[PDB]
Amino acid sequence: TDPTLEWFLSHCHIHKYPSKSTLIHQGEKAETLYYIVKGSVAVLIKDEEGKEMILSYLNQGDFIGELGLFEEGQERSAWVRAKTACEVAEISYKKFRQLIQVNPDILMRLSAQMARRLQVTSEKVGNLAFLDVTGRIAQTLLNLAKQPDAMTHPDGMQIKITRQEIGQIVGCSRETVGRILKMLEDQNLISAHGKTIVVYGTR
Amino acid sequence: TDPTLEWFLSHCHIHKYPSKSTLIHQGEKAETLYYIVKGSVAVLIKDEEGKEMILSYLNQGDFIGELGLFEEGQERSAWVRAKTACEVAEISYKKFRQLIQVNPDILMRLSAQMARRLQVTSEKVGNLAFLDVTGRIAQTLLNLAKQPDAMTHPDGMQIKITRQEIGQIVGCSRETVGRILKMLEDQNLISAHGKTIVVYGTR
Amino acid sequence: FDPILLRPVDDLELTVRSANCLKAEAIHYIGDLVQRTEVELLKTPNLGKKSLTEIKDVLASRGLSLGMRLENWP
Amino acid sequence: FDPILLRPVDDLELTVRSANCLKAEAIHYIGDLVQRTEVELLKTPNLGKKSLTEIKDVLASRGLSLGMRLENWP
Amino acid sequence: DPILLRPVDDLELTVRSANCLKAEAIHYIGDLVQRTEVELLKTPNLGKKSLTEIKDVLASRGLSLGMRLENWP
Amino acid sequence: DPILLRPVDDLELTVRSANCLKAEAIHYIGDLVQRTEVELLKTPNLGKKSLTEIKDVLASRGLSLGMRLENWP
DNA sequence: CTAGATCACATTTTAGGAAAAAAG
DNA sequence: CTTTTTTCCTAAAATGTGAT
DNA sequence: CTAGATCACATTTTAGGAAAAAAG
DNA sequence: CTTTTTTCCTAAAATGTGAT
Ligand SMILES: Nc1ncnc2c1ncn2[C@@H]1O[C@@H]2COP(=O)(O)O[C@H]2[C@H]1O
Ligand SMILES: Nc1ncnc2c1ncn2[C@@H]1O[C@@H]2COP(=O)(O)O[C@H]2[C@H]1O
Repeated sequence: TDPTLEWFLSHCHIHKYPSKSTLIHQGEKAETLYYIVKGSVAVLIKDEEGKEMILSYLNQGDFIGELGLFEEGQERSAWVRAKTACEVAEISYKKFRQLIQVNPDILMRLSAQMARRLQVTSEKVGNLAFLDVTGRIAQTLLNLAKQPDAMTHPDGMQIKITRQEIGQIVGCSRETVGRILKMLEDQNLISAHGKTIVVYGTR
Repeated sequence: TDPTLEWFLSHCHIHKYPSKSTLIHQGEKAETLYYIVKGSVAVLIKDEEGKEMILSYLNQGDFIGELGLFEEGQERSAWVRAKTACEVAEISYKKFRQLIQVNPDILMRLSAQMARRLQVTSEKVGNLAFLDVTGRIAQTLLNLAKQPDAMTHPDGMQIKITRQEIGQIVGCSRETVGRILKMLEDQNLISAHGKTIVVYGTR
Repeated sequence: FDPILLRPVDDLELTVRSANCLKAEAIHYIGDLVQRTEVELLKTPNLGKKSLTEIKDVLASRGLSLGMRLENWP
Repeated sequence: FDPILLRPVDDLELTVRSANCLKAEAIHYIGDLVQRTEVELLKTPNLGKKSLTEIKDVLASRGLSLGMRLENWP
Repeated sequence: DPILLRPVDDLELTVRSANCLKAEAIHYIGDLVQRTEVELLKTPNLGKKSLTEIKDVLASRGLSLGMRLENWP
Repeated sequence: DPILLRPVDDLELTVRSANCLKAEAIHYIGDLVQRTEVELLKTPNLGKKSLTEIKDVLASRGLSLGMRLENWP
């Protein structure tokens, strides 16, 4: 049982987003705060040419679109797209601020999540500056075995992801992610057959 | 006049840090929150070999070491080093939390700054994934002309920085930053003589 | 060690479908279960997404999960 | 436009040192000042770090700053 | 080999798998190990999970599919 | 040229710069424009800011340093 | 295919503080 | 007189070099 | 020097939903 | 009977290829 979250939700509008739909468009005005009741989303950004880059996955429990809530007239900083199908609690910034002034605990929980994201994103920066592609991919396979939807498997953690996607995570071409997944297999570090990958030695 | 910040400071221990000294060591326990009353610091991270990478500059007004404040027994996520000489307000997490429960406004101000940093750092990720070195450097010269200590100059904004440092910002070698600063000069985009660089067309 | 990991699987109050699969796979004690991996269980006959999900959900409500790593067993 | 940018530089109450530099550089109105750039001012004789800093600080306390970009001047 | 002459039932398969073999005329374990994997998948009512159960019950008993035998029967 | 024969004072320099020239025997603007930049910096009591003031007051009047003249005086 | 990293060391450029000159 | 500017100095840090 | 990107298209692999088989 | 598992299907998405 969780008193604060239950109270928070009771002041939200719940809305279902179909798989692959866009919850947030970069550039749009920011006036609403979201909270993922069920599902998982992908936070992504794009270059001028249109190339994609996955900033982060968020899951049940995570807030979304919180960044526009502190300064007036800010714009959504990234696309947010439903990975699976999502059920999302919604509340206007204006009305959320009113909750805060009733019980600052909810703001604590939001800031907790922000702090985490900053640590995680900062690390992503280090990864890009310091590691070659093999290093970033290896790192990402370990981070993907951490996610909720990862399945336990005898040899280590089993995950479902495409080579193309991994490419959009570590910032490189899909052809390259393919070559490297094939090398990490000779080195008996992982087992790759289809979208199915067993990351040896987790769990 | 600012009532909240004044009240906050009156519950802090003020401490002077000499230029080039370390305020925060990555890995250390996190139990204290800092606030820069005067000066400027550099937030940096390192790879195993010891190579440096400047995550961000923080200035007067900015909080530091806030990330350990939401979960218990967390570790400093990065080195923080005094760029100039700094005067820093200090308060234990424990005692800061007590302030929050007296006036949540201070927590708002802290979260505001977090949100900003997340947006800024996320962008740094995009820069690394999308731009070549010339693009990242050009971008960084524009962002450095935004800083407080940048001097106004007739042709555009004037800044003081070394090639080595720029390298640690955009994540590349110093030799390379030198070559590119020399190209951006033929293209009449900037004027570079010594640590002194005039970024044409700002202001 | 732990006290709950030695109780029979029945103390979980599963469905007839799930109960019959475990007992034909030789899983008698909750301790045997938590050690089994998710991918491993899905292969067991008559156990599909809904049963697998019921099991992961009844364990979660009781602190536990699958693929747990135990020592001194039995 | 703005009302304060047309008052003489004296309404800023500067030090004798700063006042004498502006008046020998032909800066009579606050509007002339805010247009001047920081690097440009530092070259002016008898004006060093402390005076330059006093000026940037007296303008800041009054909303303004240096290197401001104005239209229709005078 | 001695085990290759026992009926398929000695493998203790599921009802689903058992019914497919008996409608494909596979009575003895020796007939099975000779059948190829691609060949079996075409047999009606036999899908990934049953095919996998069979390859797994044979593996636990030394054997596998697509084995090449002499003097049969 | 007509301007190169006027005294250095017609440039309206600072007291600091004026005193350095008059102790280096530079009376006429013509003597100045002939002097080289590296040469001037060595002269006592003349540093970056004065050297810069001089190069800037000459530039606003067409001239510069290290100019090469004939028939002098 | 190309963008960048790489190597050691002679040379250039900076920080910043005492002390002198000039202004207040 | 005092205070601010400006000179003037060197250890140490920063830099370019250019073929692979 | 090397790590990666690059190109188009024949081939492989997946998602997910109707429908059949089997268990409850 | 009802519910869950498992088969079985194809448009569409994902993939490898390898010299420069
Ligand atoms: N680096 C990041 N990590 C996790 N989530 C992010 C990151 N950047 C942006 N987001 C989320 O994406 C959202 C886009 O809209 P907002 O700016 O309102 O709020 C943003 C965050 O909720
Ligand atoms: N990406 C970032 N941008 C700005 N500041 C940061 C970033 N990452 C870490 N920091 C600061 O560096 C601090 C290191 O200690 P903390 O983890 O306590 O808190 C951290 C932040 O205050």
